[PDB]
Amino acid sequence: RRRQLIRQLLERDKTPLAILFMAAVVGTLVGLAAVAFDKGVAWLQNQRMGALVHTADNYPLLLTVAFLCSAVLAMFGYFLVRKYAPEAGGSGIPEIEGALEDQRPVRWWRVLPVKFFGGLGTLGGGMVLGREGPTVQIGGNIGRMVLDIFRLKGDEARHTLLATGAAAGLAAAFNAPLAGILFIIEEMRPQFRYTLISIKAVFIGVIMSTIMYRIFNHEVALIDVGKLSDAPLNTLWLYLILGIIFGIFGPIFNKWVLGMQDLLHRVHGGNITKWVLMGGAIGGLCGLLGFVAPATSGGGFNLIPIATAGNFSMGMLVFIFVARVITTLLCFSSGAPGGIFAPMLALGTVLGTAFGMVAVELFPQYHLEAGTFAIAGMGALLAASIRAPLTGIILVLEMTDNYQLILPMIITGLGATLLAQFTGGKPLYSAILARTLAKQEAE
Amino acid sequence: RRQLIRQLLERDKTPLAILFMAAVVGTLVGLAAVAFDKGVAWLQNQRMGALVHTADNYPLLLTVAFLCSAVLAMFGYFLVRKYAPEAGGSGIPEIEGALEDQRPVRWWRVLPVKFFGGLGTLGGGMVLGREGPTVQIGGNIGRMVLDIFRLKGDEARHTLLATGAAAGLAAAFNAPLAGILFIIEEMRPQFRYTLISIKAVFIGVIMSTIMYRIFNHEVALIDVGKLSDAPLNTLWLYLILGIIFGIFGPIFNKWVLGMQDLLHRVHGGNITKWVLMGGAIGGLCGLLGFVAPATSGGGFNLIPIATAGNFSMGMLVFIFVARVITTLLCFSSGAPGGIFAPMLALGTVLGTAFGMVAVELFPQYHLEAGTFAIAGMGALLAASIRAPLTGIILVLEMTDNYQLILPMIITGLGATLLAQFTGGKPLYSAILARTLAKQEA
Repeated sequence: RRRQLIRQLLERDKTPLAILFMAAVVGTLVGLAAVAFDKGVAWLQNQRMGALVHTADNYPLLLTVAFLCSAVLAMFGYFLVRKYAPEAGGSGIPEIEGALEDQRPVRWWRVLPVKFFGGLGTLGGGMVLGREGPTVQIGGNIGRMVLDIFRLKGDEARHTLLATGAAAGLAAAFNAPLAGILFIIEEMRPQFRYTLISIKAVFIGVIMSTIMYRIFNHEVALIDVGKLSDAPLNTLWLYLILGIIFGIFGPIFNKWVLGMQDLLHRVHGGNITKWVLMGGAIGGLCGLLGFVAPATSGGGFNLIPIATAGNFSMGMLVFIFVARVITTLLCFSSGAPGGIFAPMLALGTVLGTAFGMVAVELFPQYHLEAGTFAIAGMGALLAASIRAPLTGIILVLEMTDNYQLILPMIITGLGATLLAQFTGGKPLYSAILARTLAKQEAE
Repeated sequence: RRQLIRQLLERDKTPLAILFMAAVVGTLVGLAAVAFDKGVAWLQNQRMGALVHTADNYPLLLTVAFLCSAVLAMFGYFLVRKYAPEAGGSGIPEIEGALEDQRPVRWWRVLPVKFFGGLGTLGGGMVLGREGPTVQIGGNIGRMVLDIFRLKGDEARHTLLATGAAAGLAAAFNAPLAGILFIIEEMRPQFRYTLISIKAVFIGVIMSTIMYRIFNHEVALIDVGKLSDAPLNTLWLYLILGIIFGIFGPIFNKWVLGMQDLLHRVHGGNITKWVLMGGAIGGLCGLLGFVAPATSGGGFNLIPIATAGNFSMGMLVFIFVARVITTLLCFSSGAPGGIFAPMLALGTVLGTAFGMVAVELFPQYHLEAGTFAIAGMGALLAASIRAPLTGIILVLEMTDNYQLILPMIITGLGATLLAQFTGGKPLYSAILARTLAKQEA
């Protein structure tokens, strides 16, 4: 096979011009789509805010229209999914992951409006879910859409355009282009065999998508954390210890989301009415908690700078962590459309800060800043539960811009993945696609 | 399908034996990289002090400059030709071949040959990079412990050989991310499936970097400061720059390939004609490394100076031309040493050139030429080696100007696109092919 290789080597990186151009098209659309979605969620959270002021005196009445507004919006989200596109519930990343293995269908004519408006409700209602869930699955379907429209033929085009769509979706959700491309080549793409996903083309989509986001969302970062302090060599062992903590909690959190999928499935049994009602109950709880304790509900991007800056007490940190574990599980294991990335960044930050605080008092000779352990533990739950550390690290790096902490971020993130494996944990996205694939045969 | 459902549930369960050994490989590749780095620095230092010993007789001083680097070069070419011919040139294509199981990893030979052979060419101040030695060494270090502990399996052989190459790039630039990204974008078997545990490559890259940090902290290879931001209406200039790199990339690619040929006629394959030609080239660098140091050496020294715009346009053009010459002469001669570093310097200079023109044509954009230098810095890496995602993350890790990520990506991709469309080829893959085809003919 030496003679095949010599031929192959000389023919390396010559992606078909038709694929490159369409990748630029997919990226732009996924970009505009993600911006539109982001503008929609913001508007709804804003109306709900304005409604609570309309009745800002009668506290029991105000606690109600908080609930109902998010309850109604939640129900509308669960319903759009159950009735028109059941595959558009939950994260959406496992579904696009399956579509790359050619084992799941990309029904773009249905999921595009279902996910966009269904997620618009769950997110707009202030449930503990992330934007990447919608944007990635939408992005993947946008990729499939132009494939069918322009009738491009081949596995390369199908696999590529479906990949650049998912990548341009994650990148436009975080303003993180590198994390988007890195997600495709570490987690998304077919993991157990070869594939023809042109990386150069995945880039072009991610660029155009990011450029679209930059045109409509510039000047205001999702997470501003400032330039933190550096990390001395003799302080590194503290980050490994932190990673080991995430490493044994990761798999545990993984079981809970899986098990809570089951327990919540008994409440409705599969019935479209019991489910939608259960959704509004959960959704209504979040919009309520999003007024009496806003750190326990919502995406989580708001309490990240606050936690890093050490403006929370240890009592508040413990409270927020427990309360968010609950509302994260309740929201993601319910089947509502929405990703789990963003609330796992928040969970990781809080826990990291908690470790950072104890680290500060036990070791004043290290001159520690608890905000360094928050950034280190920020993409750690992504590492111990999702088991894609290289993506989670570059994601955090792209959002916090604290490169002088790259070693603690890596050391913690890897201690997470090591202990997640060694304690019998499984990739949450892959352990879901298997649960979905195996039930498609169980029945 | 039921196979997939089985595979999914068994995803990321890298054997603990492979993980532990990866930590060992990285540590060794780390220390080895550190020691190599300390060696090269020492020799460049001695030559410096010897020029002071005779800092009056200008003709005499121009000589002991030549000779010191000339002799050191000769010792380098000889160590390669006599004991490990595969340890000449970059060394990256060689490890790349090893991953395809199409080249042998003779670690018992290459380790001392490359370490000391590179110690001469680099220490002589030739236009070569540290990653050549460190990556190839790192791969063989990885192969070494595989053999020593007698680990069995393709996974172990493929992984340990990869973590070693990654941990060698990482310990050469203090760039852990670019190290891991290099394996999964360029190094690993590109046309079929493989069993390279990414988690294990990480562990090696960490421990290697940690070793580098223990002996080289507080002083960055490239300090450039925090540059200005890049407005949205300024992005088209970066695509234009990438287009320029995109057409020069393939051209430079032909020249390095062609100069390999022409320099092979001078010695014909003879070990003596070669080594003597080596000291001629190597002696030129140590000479040029005194009368115009910007035209010789790795290049990391003129990078901050160029970005800060402390060069004139006249000097910039000179430096670019004079470095195209001394880069080809050094890498196409077969001397041990990587071509990454001198391509970063080539990309920086061309970028600053484009930046300066941009500044005067567009005062309404309020431009800083140092932004185009950082954009163009990993552009030659993109248009010639054709690994843009690694080149971008490499520059990012070394310059720490993340607020320029869009220009860096737009330029880097405008390089790879035009490199393809103008019939260019991956220089590292266009070499492994040249080497594999002379093997079956």
